[PDB]
Amino acid sequence: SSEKEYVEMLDRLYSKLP
Amino acid sequence: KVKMSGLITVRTNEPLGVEKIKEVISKALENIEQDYESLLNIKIYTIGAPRYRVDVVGTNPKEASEALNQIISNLIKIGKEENVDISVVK
Amino acid sequence: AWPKVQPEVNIGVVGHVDHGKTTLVQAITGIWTLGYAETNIGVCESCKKPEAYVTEPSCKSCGSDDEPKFLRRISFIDAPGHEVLMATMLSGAALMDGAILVVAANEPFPQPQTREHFVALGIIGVKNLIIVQNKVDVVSKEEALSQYRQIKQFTKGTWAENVPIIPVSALHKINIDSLIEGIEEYIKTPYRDLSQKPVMLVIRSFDVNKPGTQFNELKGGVIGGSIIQGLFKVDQEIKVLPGLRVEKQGKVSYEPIFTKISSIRFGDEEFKEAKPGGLVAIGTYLDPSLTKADNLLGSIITLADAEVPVLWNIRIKYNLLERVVVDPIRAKETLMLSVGSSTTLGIVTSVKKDEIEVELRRPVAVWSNNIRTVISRQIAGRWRMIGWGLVEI
Ligand SMILES: Nc1nc2c(ncn2[C@@H]2O[C@H](COP(=O)(O)OP(=O)(O)O)[C@@H](O)[C@H]2O)c(=O)[nH]1
Ligand SMILES: [Mg+2]
Repeated sequence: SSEKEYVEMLDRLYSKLP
Repeated sequence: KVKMSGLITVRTNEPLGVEKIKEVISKALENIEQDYESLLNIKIYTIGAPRYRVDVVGTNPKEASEALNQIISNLIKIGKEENVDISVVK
Repeated sequence: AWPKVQPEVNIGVVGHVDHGKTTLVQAITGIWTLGYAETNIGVCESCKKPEAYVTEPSCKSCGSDDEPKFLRRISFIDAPGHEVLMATMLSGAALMDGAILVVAANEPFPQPQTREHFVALGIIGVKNLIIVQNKVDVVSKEEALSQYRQIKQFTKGTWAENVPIIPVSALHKINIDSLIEGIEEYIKTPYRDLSQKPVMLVIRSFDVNKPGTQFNELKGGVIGGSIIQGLFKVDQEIKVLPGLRVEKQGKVSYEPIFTKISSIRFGDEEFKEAKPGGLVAIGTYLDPSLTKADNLLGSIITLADAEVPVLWNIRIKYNLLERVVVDPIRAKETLMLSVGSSTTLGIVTSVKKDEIEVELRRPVAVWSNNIRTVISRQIAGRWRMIGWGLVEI
């Protein structure tokens, strides 16, 4: 629930986008 | 063969509901063959509740329509007994 | 190897229209969407998170061959209409133990509907919330992170202040596993007091008999609804309230319809009992004539012996919303009142203060004090929600 927490999930997302 | 059919309305608020409806109908059909020896078969089914159709099939036009009427008469009378509202649709 | 169990929790899916709620649900359950989907939830004890969480008996999705551990079965609430969803939670027709607020990273936050949805969850006290930033695939990380800060900024100072935010791509099914992990963390199943009297709101009623069915094969009417509390079982004697409208000359009244439960089913699975959670299909002994074409919609069901007030007139401690999904309520006015799954018109007798009286055209069953009701008024020919309240017995 922290920004850093949110950001890591955000990086994980783009890293799988085609 | 001859086919006489009737159209009716059937409903009940009885707790046993649908099971009460079946009880009334079978009681109305009991021994109908012994009264009209020319009958081959009878079918009572729903065509969209509360509406049902009663089709009487036999080899004698007169006996068939008499049986149809006796079945309908039995249904209304016995239904009033078991709180099952049954009437003929015009 | 997973067991077949009824859903044990209800999760509402809200957010402005077109933001991805249905796709999201489909990405989670694999089901397309009152929309309603169910799904089992498991976890690969060997693997690492979020990937360890799955929706089916397989750990291959994260590099493992162990049987995943079954956690629970959940169901989701998703409607196509914006106002239906608003009416749903504001009236309490559908039980919600938690919610997922969907936000499209695409457009600006918060949109109009997304706004009303947040005030609603606050109104009905649904604490367990997860804000899902969707469609991140069509925005730059700079943009994604920006809105994040806007959202956190919006939740600041509110009950949703510490609510988690998960970015996913419903469309490409990315980070759906992180969302599942989120659900298990933030939307835990509530404790259920199974000793409360059984109460089920009727949302659907059918006659499943195909035309031409021989009388001996006739099946009892089917009721579809959501169990609010208690435990229903096959063979229990129950009653439908208010029941059957009866006219005896000048007097019109409503009579409870007594019946029995012949079967209990969730999806294509049958059970001997049902607790709160998910949407249930109940078979009964009722004359199909009474259930056909959702004729019992708006009724409630409880044990034949439950003592339930059925009243024509009610008192409602109310509150008006800031917008129409807002002039004060005045006497002699006819409003639409939604209690549970029922909707009834009624005229206002008195209007003193934060309280009103209503003469209902049709009576309603109040299985408990202070049940929620939505208040709507006819604007330009169509009824619109303008407030909410609690019925006081
Ligand atoms: N780019 C993108 N489009 C999405 C995503 N999820 C849904 N959509 C699209 O956005 C539109 C609205 O989605 P829909 O699921 O019907 O959401 P609803 O209107 O909120 O219930 C559809 O055209 C989808 O194809 C997502 O994660 N990314
Ligand atoms: Mg949709």
